[PDB]
Amino acid sequence: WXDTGADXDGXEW
Ligand SMILES: *C(=O)CCCCCCCCC
Repeated sequence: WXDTGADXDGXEW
């Protein structure tokens, strides 16, 4: 889960 980002609005999740 969340290979992008790991944040609701940060690094396109
Ligand atoms: C997020 O949806 C998945 C995070 C876990 C990925 C594990 C990959 C390796 C399995 C052997």
